[PDB]
This record gives sequence, C-alpha cells and structure tokens, in this order.
Amino acid sequence: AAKDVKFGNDARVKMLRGVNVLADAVKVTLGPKGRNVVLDKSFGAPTITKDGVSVAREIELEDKFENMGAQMVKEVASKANDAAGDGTTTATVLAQAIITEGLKAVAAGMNPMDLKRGIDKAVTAAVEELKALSVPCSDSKAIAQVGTISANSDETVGKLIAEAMDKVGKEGVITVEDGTGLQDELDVVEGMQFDRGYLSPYFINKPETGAVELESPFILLADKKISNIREMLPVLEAVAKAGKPLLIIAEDVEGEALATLVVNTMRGIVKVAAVKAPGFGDRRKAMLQDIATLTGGTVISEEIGMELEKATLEDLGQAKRVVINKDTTTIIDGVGEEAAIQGRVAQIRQQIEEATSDYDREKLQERVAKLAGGVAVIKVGAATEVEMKEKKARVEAALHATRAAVEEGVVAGGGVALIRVASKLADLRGQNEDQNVGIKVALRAMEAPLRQIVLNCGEEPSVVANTVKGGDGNYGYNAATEEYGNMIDMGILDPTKVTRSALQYAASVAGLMITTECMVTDL
Amino acid sequence: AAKDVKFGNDARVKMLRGVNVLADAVKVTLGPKGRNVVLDKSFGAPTITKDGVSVAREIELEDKFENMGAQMVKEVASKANDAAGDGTTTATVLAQAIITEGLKAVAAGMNPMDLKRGIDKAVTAAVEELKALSVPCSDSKAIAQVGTISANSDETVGKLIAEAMDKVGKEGVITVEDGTGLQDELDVVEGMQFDRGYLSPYFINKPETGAVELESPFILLADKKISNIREMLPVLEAVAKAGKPLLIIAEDVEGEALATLVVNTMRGIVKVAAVKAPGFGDRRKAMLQDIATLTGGTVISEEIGMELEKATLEDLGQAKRVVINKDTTTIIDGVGEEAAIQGRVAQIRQQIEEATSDYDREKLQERVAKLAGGVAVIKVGAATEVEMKEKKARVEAALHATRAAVEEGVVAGGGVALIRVASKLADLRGQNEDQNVGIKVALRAMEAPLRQIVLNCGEEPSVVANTVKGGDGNYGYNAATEEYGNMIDMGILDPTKVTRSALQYAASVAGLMITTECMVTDL
Amino acid sequence: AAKDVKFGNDARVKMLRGVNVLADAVKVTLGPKGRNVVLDKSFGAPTITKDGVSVAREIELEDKFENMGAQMVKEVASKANDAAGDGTTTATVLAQAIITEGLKAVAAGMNPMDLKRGIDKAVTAAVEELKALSVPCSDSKAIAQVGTISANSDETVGKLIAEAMDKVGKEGVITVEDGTGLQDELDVVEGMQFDRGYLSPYFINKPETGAVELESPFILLADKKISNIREMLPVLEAVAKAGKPLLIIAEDVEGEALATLVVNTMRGIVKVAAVKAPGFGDRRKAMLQDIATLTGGTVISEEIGMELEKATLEDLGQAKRVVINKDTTTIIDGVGEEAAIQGRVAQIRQQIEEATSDYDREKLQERVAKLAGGVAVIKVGAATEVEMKEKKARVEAALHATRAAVEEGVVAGGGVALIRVASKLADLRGQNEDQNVGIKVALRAMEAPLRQIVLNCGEEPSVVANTVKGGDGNYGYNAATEEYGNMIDMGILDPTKVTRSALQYAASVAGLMITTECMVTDL
Ligand SMILES: Nc1ncnc2c1ncn2[C@@H]1O[C@H](COP(=O)(O)OP(=O)(O)OP(=O)(O)O)[C@@H](O)[C@H]1O
Ligand SMILES: Nc1ncnc2c1ncn2[C@@H]1O[C@H](COP(=O)(O)OP(=O)(O)OP(=O)(O)O)[C@@H](O)[C@H]1O
Ligand SMILES: Nc1ncnc2c1ncn2[C@@H]1O[C@H](COP(=O)(O)OP(=O)(O)OP(=O)(O)O)[C@@H](O)[C@H]1O
Ligand SMILES: [Mg+2]
Ligand SMILES: [Mg+2]
Ligand SMILES: [Mg+2]
Repeated sequence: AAKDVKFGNDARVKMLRGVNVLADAVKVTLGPKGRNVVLDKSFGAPTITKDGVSVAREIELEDKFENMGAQMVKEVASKANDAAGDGTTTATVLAQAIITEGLKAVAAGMNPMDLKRGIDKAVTAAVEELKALSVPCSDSKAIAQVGTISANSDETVGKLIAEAMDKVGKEGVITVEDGTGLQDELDVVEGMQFDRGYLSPYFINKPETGAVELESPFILLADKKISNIREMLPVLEAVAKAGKPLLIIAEDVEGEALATLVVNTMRGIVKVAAVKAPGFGDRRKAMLQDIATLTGGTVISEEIGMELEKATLEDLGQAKRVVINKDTTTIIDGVGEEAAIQGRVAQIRQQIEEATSDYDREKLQERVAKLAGGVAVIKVGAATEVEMKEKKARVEAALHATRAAVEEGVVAGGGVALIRVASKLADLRGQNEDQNVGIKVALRAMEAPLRQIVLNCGEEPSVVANTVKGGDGNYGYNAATEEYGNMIDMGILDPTKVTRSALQYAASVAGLMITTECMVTDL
Repeated sequence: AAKDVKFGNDARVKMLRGVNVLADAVKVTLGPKGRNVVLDKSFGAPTITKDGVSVAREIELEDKFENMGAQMVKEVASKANDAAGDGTTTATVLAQAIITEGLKAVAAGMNPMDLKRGIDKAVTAAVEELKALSVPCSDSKAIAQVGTISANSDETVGKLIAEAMDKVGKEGVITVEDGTGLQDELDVVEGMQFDRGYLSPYFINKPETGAVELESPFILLADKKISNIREMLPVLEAVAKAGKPLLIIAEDVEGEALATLVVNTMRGIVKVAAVKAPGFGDRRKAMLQDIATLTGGTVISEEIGMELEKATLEDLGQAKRVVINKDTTTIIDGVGEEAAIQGRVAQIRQQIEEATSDYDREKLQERVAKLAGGVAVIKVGAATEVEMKEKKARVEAALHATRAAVEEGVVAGGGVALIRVASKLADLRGQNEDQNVGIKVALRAMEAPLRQIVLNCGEEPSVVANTVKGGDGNYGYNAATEEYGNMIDMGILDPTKVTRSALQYAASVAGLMITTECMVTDL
Repeated sequence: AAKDVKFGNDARVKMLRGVNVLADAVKVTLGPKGRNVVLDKSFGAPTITKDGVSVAREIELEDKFENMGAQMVKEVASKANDAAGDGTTTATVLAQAIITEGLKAVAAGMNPMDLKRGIDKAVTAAVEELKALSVPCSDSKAIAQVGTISANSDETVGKLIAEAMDKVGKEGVITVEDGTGLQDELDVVEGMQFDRGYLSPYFINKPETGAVELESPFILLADKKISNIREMLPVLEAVAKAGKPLLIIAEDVEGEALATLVVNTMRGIVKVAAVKAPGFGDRRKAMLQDIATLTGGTVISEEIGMELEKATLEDLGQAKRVVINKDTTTIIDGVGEEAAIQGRVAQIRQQIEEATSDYDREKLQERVAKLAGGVAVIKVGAATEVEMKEKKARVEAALHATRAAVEEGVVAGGGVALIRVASKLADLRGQNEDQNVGIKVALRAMEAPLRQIVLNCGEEPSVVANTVKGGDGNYGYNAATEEYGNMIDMGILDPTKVTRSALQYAASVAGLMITTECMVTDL
C-alpha cells in the first residue's frame, strides 16, 4: 505494498529539508578551517578523514521523504566523483544552491520546466566559457600544487603525483599502491607500456576498474605468434606454479594460443592474460622484441621469424607487476637488464641513422618511448593501516584531477573560476521571465563554492565575494593565508575537468528534483 | 474469509472518493503547465517522468473500498494504453467526469441502467461523428508534430518517428532500441520484410510482445525447401556457436527442416526461428532469392531448383538484427551487398520490361518494395540509463499514435475534437428522461479534457471552453502559446485512434461502476 | 541501516565523557596506593589483578557515542601494550590529559588541525629530548629494580628477569613458562640459539606470536644437507611416534628435505620444523656440529662431508624444548652431554690458537657464544592457576620492558622524565597561536603521570609536582616511601622505550579524536 501519495507542496519541502541536512553536513567539511569528518565504525576507533564523500556515505534520514531528497542529491557527489575523482563537496554545495533557489521559485508560482531550461542554458554557456578561460598545466611544482589543492591540503601527495608525471609524463603509466612502508613514496620502475587490451574480458582480475593485475608474473614473449600448445607447454607449467601469473605477449593475441590461455586459466591452472605485440604488421615484431629485451628473456623474434617454440624458459621474462587495462598492457619493472634494454636502444638509434625516411623514424621513436617511457608508482604512506588506506584515496583522486589538469589545463581555484564565469553571463537571457529566473538561479549558485570556503574560514562571505567580483582575472581570495592575490601565482588551481563536472552534475540532479508534481512511497 | 457487506449509498461514495484521488493525481500531470511526476524508488533518486501512467501505477489507497474504486478506473488508462499507447491521462479525466456526474444522477434517484444506456448511445454516435471529422496524415513535419503532441512536448521524438516513417513508410518496419548513445537517433538499415510469421509459436523470445528477436543472427536461405538435415548440418553448427541465432528462410517453413529447428533450439543448441519464402508458388522462389541477395549469401534458388544442400556456408547470410512477429519476418541490415541488392533490382526491373502482363508487373513491384522498403530504427536518447529508458517509452508511444494517425487520420488536438463532436450531438435523445440525462452526462464529460488542459495552464476553463465552443471547425486554444487559432494549422493533432479509445474505455469502465447495488469485501 | 547524524559540539562532549569514564577507571589503578582491579567472571570468584589493561578490557558504555570515545582511547593502551608491553595506564592518563585540554581549546574556537600540529611538534621534540636524557642499564640489581617498577611492585619478577638476563644476556633467549610449581622460578638450561627462522611459514604452532614451539622434540642434525628421503626415513618415523616433534637442522634448510617435512607435517604424521645450519659456507658446517654436540647425537659433519644418511638414530638429539621464531632457532636444554659440549669448546679453543687470523678468531667466538650463550627460563609462580596465569603476564611485561631498557637505557621513573622533558621545551613554538596552544596542551599533559601517581598516594599533586619541577635532573618523588630524592639512586627507573611509546600513542589517538566535524552512527 500500500502506498502513501501526496501531492503538491508537501513533496518539495520534504526534499529540500533532506538535501539541506546532507549538504550542510558535507559543506563544512569543505574549507580548510574545518578539518576532517568522523565516520563511526562498528568496532574500534572512528575513521577520521576529510572527505566530503566520507560524510555523504553516512547520511540517511528517518523521514522517508527527506531521506529521498538526501539520497537524490547524494547522486551528485557520486557521479562527480566517478567522473573526475574530486570536487564532490563543491558539486554538493552547487546543487544545494540551485535546488534551494529553484524550489523557492517554484513555490512562488514559476514554471518548473522553464526554470530547468534556464538553468540548463546557463550551465551550457558557462561550460563553454569555462573552456575559454582554462589554461594548461606546467612543470612538477605546478602539478604538485594542483594535486595538493585537489587533495585538500595534502601538499605531499601533490608533490608525489607531480614528480611521477614528470618521470613518465602521461604516457608512462602512473599507478598507486599501498605504501611499502609509512611514507609517501614515488619511484619509476621500468614500465614498458604498449597498446593492447586483454582478450577475453574474462581475464579481469581483482581491480573492479576493468583491469588485471598480476604480481611478479612470468612473461612469455611469443615473438612469432604462438603456433602450438607445444610451444606454450614449458612456460604454461612454469606459470602453473602458484602465485606466478602468466602474461602472454605473442605476435598477436592468438586464436590457438589465446584459446588455450582462456581454457587453462578457466580451470584454475596457470592464471593468464594475453595481449598482442604492439602495432601491426612489421613494427609489431620489432615491438614484441622491445618487450623481450625489457622482460629479459629475449625471444627469437617474429622479425627473425623464430617462433614461440624458439621461445623457451630463457624467453620467459618477469616483472614485479603488470597491468592490462583500458590504457594498454603495462609491464612495471622487468627482468630484462638495463644492459639489454639500453643496448636495444642503441640499435634502434642507428636504425634512425640508416632509415631513409621519416616513417621509419616515427615508428622507431614510438618504440623507444614505449620501452623507455617507464612507469611511476605512487605508494600512499602507511602506519597505520587506516591512515594508509585514507592517504591512498587522496593520492588517487589528486592524481586523477592533476591528470585532467595536464590535458586541457586548470583554472583559478578557491571558487573564483565559477565567479568569473558567472559575471561574464550577466546578460544571458532565455525565452521568457521564468527561464530568466532559472538563469539567475544558476549564476547565483556559482558563487556558493567561494562563499562556503570563506565561511569555513570564519570570514564574511559577502565581503570577500564582493571584493573578488570587484577585481578580475585570476584575482581571488587565498583562504589559507587570508590574503587576496593572483590565484595562479599563489598556486591555487583546479583542473577544469573537476570544476566542469561539479557544475554539470549539480545542475543535472537539481533540474530533476525541481519538478515534482506528486510523490509516491510505501506506507 | 469473513466478509463485510454493504449496501446502498455507502459503496458509491467510497468508489467516487477512490477515483477522485487517482484522477486528481493523474490529471495535473496533463497540461504542459504542470510538468513531470515523480515516482519514488526504493534505492537512489526518484524517477521523473511526465507519465500519467507513471503516476497511476503508484496509486493505492488505504480504505479498502476507495482503493477498489481507484483500481477500477486505473483499468481505463491501462486498456487505452494497450490499445493506442497514448491518451491514458485523457481517458482518465473523461472517466472521472462521467463517473462523477453519473453517480450524482444515481444518488438523485435516476435509473443506473438507463444512465448507462444513455452514456453508451452518446459514445456510439460520438465515435461515428469522430470518424466523420477525422482527417488523414501528411508528410514528415505533420508526422513529427503529431508525434510530439502524442509524446507530450517531446518534439525531438516527434521528428524522429516522422522521418522514420518517411523512409520506410508504414511498410518498412519501424523499430525502437535503446540508443547506442545519448541522442535521438533515426537510421534506415536494410530491412527486408516479408510476410510470414514463425513456424512454431515456441520460437518467441524475450520480447513479450509475441515476437522473436535475434541479434546478428545467421540467415540460412534454403531456397529450395529444405529436404535434409544433411543440408542444415553445416549452417546449424555455424549457428551452434553462441550468440549467433539462426534464421531459416526456406521455400516454405518445412516439416523436415522446421521439425529439426524446433528440436534443436529445444535443447539449447542453436536457437533458431523459421519462416517461409514469401508468397506461394512461383513468386515464393523469386522472393526467397531477394532475401538471399539482401543477406548476402545468395543461395542457388528454388527457382533454379537448387536445394538447401546447394545452399552452403556462403549461402548463409547475416544481419545486425531480425524480428519475426505479427507483421512479418523483418531483416534489419544485411550481409548482402548493395552491389548484389541493386543488381537484383536491375534484373527484376527488366523483368517488368519483358513481362507481358500486369500480373507479372504487380508481383515484381511487390518484391522490390519488400527488398527496398527497408527498415527505420529509432534509438531513444541515452545518458543516463534512467532518462534513456524513459525517452524510449515516449518514442514508442508517439510512434504508435502517429502510426494510427497515418492510417485513418488525426483530429484537432487540445481537446477540441471531442468538444466539436459533443456540440453536434446536442439533439441526441434516448428512450426516456434518465437515458437523456446519461447522454448529457457523456456530452458534458467530453469537455473535460480541454478544460483540464486549460486549468493546468493557469487559465480559466469556462472562459476558454466557452470561446472554443463559440467558433467551429478546427478553431481551438493553443495551450503552449495561450493563443486561439486553427489547431491543424498550428500542428496540434491527435490520432483519431487515441481519442476514440480514450473515450470508449472511459465510458466502458464508467458504465460498470455506475451500478453497484451491494458491495462485498474481506473484513 | 538508518543512521543518526550529528554535528557540531554534541559529538565532542560525548567523546570526552566516554574517555573520562575509561581513563578514570584505569588511572586509579595506577599508583601504589590504589591496589588491584577486579574483573568479574561469569563463574567462580572475580579476577584480581592490578592491570590497568584488565580494567580497560571491561569498559563498554551504554550511550553509543560515549562508548565510541571509550573504545577509541582504549586503542592507546592496546598499541602501547603491543609495542612495549608496559605503560598502558601511563599512556591512558597522557591521552586523557591531551584530549581534555585539546577539546576545550576546540570548544574555545581554536583550529583543530593547528592544535594537532602543535601537539605533534611537541611530541616530536619531546621524544628527541627523551633520547638525549635516557641512560643505559646496568647489572642484575638495576635490571631487577626496573623490572619490578615495570611490573608494578612485583620485586620478585624483577629479580628473576634481571638474573635471567645476567645468565644469557640479551643473546641467550629468555623465555617464560607457567611455573612448574608455585614459585618464581628461574633457571638456565642449555639454550643453543642460532639465527634461522623456520623454512616454511606454515610451521607456526600454538604460539600466536609467529613462533613454534616443540616440547621434548627430536633433533635431526643433518650435517650434510639432506640429500634423500632415505636419510630422513629413520628419524621421521622416530618422530612419527606422537608427542615428539621433530626439528630438522640440516646444512641448509633443504628443498628436498624441507619439501618432505612440509608434506609430512601437512598430513599430521610427524610434526616438524626445519632450519639451516647456521651461517653460510664453511662456518655453517662447523656450527651445524655445535648443535649436534649440544643435542647429543653428534652427526658426522658436513665439514667432514658425511651426510644425513651418515646421520642416524644416534645422530638424533633431544631437548626439553625448542623455539623457532623471529630471533632464531633456540634449543633449550639438550641431550648433548656437557662432556661433549665442553669438549667441543676445548677443540674450538685450540682452533683460536692455531688460527692465523682474526677472521677465524671471530668466527670461532661466534660459535662458542651461540653454544654456550645458553637460555634462561622464567617460570611464573603458581598455585592457584589464576594467580599463576596473572604473575606470568607481569613477568612477561616486566621482561619486555627491561629488555628495552638494557638496549638503549632507562630514564627516571615516577613520571619525572616527562616532567624534565616538558620543562626543557618551555620555549618551543609553532607557526601560530593555535599551534602554540597545542604545544602547551602537550607539555601540560606530560605532568599528568606524576600527578596521578601522587594523587593515588593520597598526597597533593600540585605541591609534589611543584617541588619536583623545582629541582632538576633525576630529582623526583618516591611514592613508595613518600620521600624526595634521586630517582636513579632509589632504583625507580622506566625503560625509555615504554615512556616514549606511551607518549606517542597517547598523542596519536588524541590528535585523531580532536577533529570531529560530524558524527554518524546507527539509529
Ligand atoms: N588555499 C586555498 N584557498 C582557497 N580555496 C582553496 C584553497 N585550497 C583549496 N581550495 C579550494 O577548495 C576546493 C577543493 O577542496 P576539496 O577537495 O576539499 O573540495 P572537494 O573536492 O569538493 O571535497 P572532496 O575532495 O571531499 O570531494 C577547490 O575549489 C580548491 O581550489
Ligand atoms: N500545444 C498544445 N495545446 C493544447 N493541447 C495540447 C498541446 N500539446 C498537446 N496537447 C494535448 O495534450 C494531450 C496529450 O498529452 P499527454 O500525452 O500528456 O496526454 P495523455 O496521452 O493523456 O497522458 P499520457 O501520455 O501520460 O497517457 C492531447 O489531447 C494533445 O492534443
Ligand atoms: N616507588 C615509585 N615511586 C614513584 N613512581 C613509581 C614507583 N614505582 C613505580 N612507579 C611508576 O609507576 C609507573 C609504572 O606502573 P604501572 O606498570 O602500574 O603503570 P602502567 O605500566 O602504566 O600500568 P600497566 O602496567 O597496567 O600498563 C612508572 O612510571 C613507574 O616509574
Ligand atoms: Mg576534493
Ligand atoms: Mg500521451
Ligand atoms: Mg605497567
């Protein structure tokens, strides 16, 4: 079953109360003045983390309708999180701001659909304007700063990510592991990364992220593509011994060879993942060799024409870790000696001398980049296990945000980017008055992030907001030092990606909420 | 179990209260001014859809008798929905209007049976009069408009359906799929559609609609009719490999061949559907070939006399999708090359030159139409999964209504058609006064839809109603612009089919409700 | 599920109340004036032990939030206990002191993060300063005193530990067993200890401490490394007879031999642990022989080149007890005669005469130390089983603390060390006022231990504190005699390790607690 059915105003006030409890609990957290949130545990000491996200996860309300409103806006943070891995609190205060004024306009008699249309138009133009302002990333200091800011005042994690990207760039892979010990640790181990993915998706390992991950696995470099089981038999058994995954790098991922791997790892003997030698055609064989040289068992190549059968137990290689993902196959560390690797480099280096053309030159540079690009490993600091798991989360998000920042650039942080955008949209209008109110609702909500940051400092939101709007460009308020200045020069940046995402998800959920004619729930 | 038994007036007031709660919740929704309904979910954010239907599904009342009244009238929307796929809200306000005045007349002492007879007579004549007024559909713009109107202000879905029907007409099949991505998408893939249905009803797949649906299935064109298992063995095994359905298009659906398909797909090996080559006799073989040319493996024909055995692995064909239904067998996309297809066209095109007669000419044109008629695919827009599933529903209904409109035409929308009909019946009378009151009850209820649309706009129902009744023809009120004008010229049309259905189901359930001498329910 | 969510001050007062109940219950206990705590049992008489730890284990509160605060600070004692095995009560009063003033500062409006930073800085410098003051241990009387003090006024246990360490030093192993009878017991049985650990981490026995323990096991000294099963067959069967564990001491722990032991003890026949002959290379064989001479079956050596097969049933040796751990393999008691042992000593003693060099001299001395170093066994006094199990705990902790004291020295007890450290940090400052308050909070809490000890005596904390701070160095208050004096001269010492640990864990948990923006718990 029997349902309770309402109609009219009574659903709106319920929703609003529910989003307010959630947003108010979450938004404090934001702003350096407030610090941490505690999250209760059934056993032992509570968790202390400054996660807006950590706070949101705990919010559930008694009133069924208020709880619905809270769970709905909670979707904002989660989507912003999944998409950018940062800015969930910012997204939550933007949503509350849009929902609050939007529902007030509805109560005033304004058309919900028009309000939503206006909000949408403002967000569409705001995003374009955000792209126009955003400017790209810089060297490791800037990367560290952005990372720190995106991790909420962990400058350590910020530096780590910046250094890791300085080593491998985007190209290498960057990974995060629990720390070997209680320090933030950043080290480049020989990542060779080449562009497959796995085959049968059924190779997916623990990483729910749609990847696979092997630790100290063995690496069969079938250089030729694998003809026979026979050729595999020796390596498959070496991998049969437990804890040693096997990674098959044959000329392409086979039928024959692949089919066997799928069946064997299907029966629990020798878990195993397969990927092609990189590229196509000729370069494929040359690349399959670069992997051999890196993982130490240098297989007599496909280029040579020698087979997997040629490939042997010597052929098998090994690395502390290998991941095969959306990106690639990435081998982290490698048996292959630097001697062999650096020697291989010298070879290809002459190839470029000999090579008549640019094409051969391009193809060679592609190989050196893959084989030398390497990989950067971020170990979250540790001791105790709780703090270690927490810092790991921050490093993960900070990395994600910084990566985005590097691609298309970051914008002034401290909520000033959205304020500059809002001021540029002062003349934006819609098809009618109600749509115009919706536009204004959105532009007003764009000041909320800066205002909450200031409020958390113990300062006056309107005064600081008024002063920032007074200047222009990167002029903003540094909440850490409580001084005005050039946000970029002070190193307070936000990846354009997280700002954009926070705004779009906030407007999206807000738009939905806005129109509720009738509500139905269990009695 | 022990029952509670009432009698007399007390059942009527209960029913009326129950239909009022349901109808009032539903009818707001209707009218552009009101927007969406929210439907609560046990997990996550509520659903926002503007579905009268969505609202009705949630309505259940505490008082057992009131709940009975609500569940009864709820049958109106569901039947109108099943029959026309649109107009459920319109049907619900017509029912409430008829039930309300009808029960009042009963309370006044009027004979229930006569009241029902009068209502029935008015509806019978009204439907005839509705047919007299209705006028047929037009080109893609009109189709888009009607579709939009039938989808409640989704002009996008309206355009899609209109374009899809412009491509294949009625003849081709039109289908709807979840969008590949988050856009309304409309594309014609080579539908060849021929008239069967499936040899065994036990071939129905998941589509509860009594159709079976295969994705990228293999197509055996047994041109000759299939003699042997032997001939099937090769194709059956190719289909044995999983995910590839098999579609058997042999000269007719067999015994021999059919029986095998029924047994094999019965054991989970090679799921499989069979249909005849189209038509009978000679044309059958020629048509079975058109399918071959379309699905790419051109089987040596029955016309030739070559067999299924002649037919091979080359013979097997393939298409992204095939549906076998009430309509036909429809192959969407096809392996068969345009080269082959267009060449086949040229052949038959000369056949028409050579052909002595009209008969041969007709038969040939039938084949080109089937092979060229093609098929239109409507992809509801996507991102996120919720909105995507919703828009898909709207496109489905809009399509259904527009299809009906194209067949026998549409009538002025905005509730004006029923108002014109009602005015034409002002002199209608029955066998007695009570029957006359029933007639008047029905004619009065016919104004309800226009009045509710206006009420939802925030305007005055009586004033607008009075003004529309004042003019005539397609003169009506445009609720979107709040201007009077020619409904047809403004593109506000309703398929005559949904209007007729809404009225008949409303009168039908209303008639039933009207007479309740005694009521029995569980204690 | 549903959660209750609070925010603001209300979490802090709850936490504080919870830590106060726990700390107040625990801190009495500390100080000689108060004696014991009773712990209720479901059956029989209550347990009487003076364990702060015993009291903490029983603390659970009704109010869910207060209980959380109690369980959180309870983590302080447990970690200090795991790390130093003493000073849990001291750690608890330091935590209460830091938490109390820290939360007061927060309520006053001070920045939690800065408060925590200040506390952390003070603790970091305090620990450095603690190292500067600490001074190393001395002969058995001093060891006894420190042990007694660390065991809370069991001078008996103190003497035992001191004597045990005087026998074997650190080098020998010291162990604790339930008393054979109701006395503090203390005896050196021939421990020969060398550094392995176990070949397989699946040899771990009852001892949860990550060790193995065998009673009267048989000792196979495979001097040569074990080639064959054949060689093992005789000894494996002798060990097959039950209750006699087998310890394999072959040239190294094998593959061949090791693999067999893992499989056999895996099937419940002959439980068995394997360890290498000590060292590498040549010295390995010589050392493997020292074990033979000690466990009585002197195996024809690896040095000789004779094999396990050479080794026989005579070869097998036996000892009341053997433990294989983090430290080593340690054989306690031995079949091997003193005749053989002392004779072996004479041999190696001449080796030193002959030996040309220092290297050979060093290697030989290493062997005599291992073979003669011996082992000290501490039997907690007994009758009745309850008291016996209790005294055993005290001896274990006292031993642990005294061992730490011997390594890097002890500091003045009675809480004076922390008071001296605090006075040396009077000018320590941070980045801002809030950080300065945090520093002061920590320095103030450092007086808490001495103040509680005095309070438990029935004296005035402020007066005694004031007087101790008045003097300097090891000047302190002897709570047993209620006289001031030189803490070291009076034998009141604390291992620097327990003092350091108590302070760090107290500050660590206190720091966490301090910042709670919001709290979430089950309804
Ligand atoms: N010194 C500073 N002055 C002003 N604003 C700052 C400063 N440091 C960081 N910020 C801003 O705070 C926001 C990022 O903090 P945080 O990561 O806590 O927010 P969030 O990402 O929304 O919350 P969460 O990380 O839990 O999702 C950004 O807009 C950032 O620019
Ligand atoms: N611009 C307009 N002016 C007047 N009436 C309009 C306008 N647009 C649509 N309508 C009318 O609204 C009705 C269709 O809307 P809707 O689909 O919401 O009603 P419904 O089909 O009864 O509800 P549901 O689709 O949930 O069953 C039609 O009678 C249509 O002509
Ligand atoms: N004669 C004494 N005068 C002053 N203080 C003393 C005296 N004897 C012991 N103490 C002090 O009491 C403390 C050790 O006692 P105790 O072991 O009870 O404390 P605890 O280790 O914190 O509690 P628990 O052992 O249950 O963890 C030390 O700081 C020690 O120096
Ligand atoms: Mg963040
Ligand atoms: Mg409709
Ligand atoms: Mg103690």
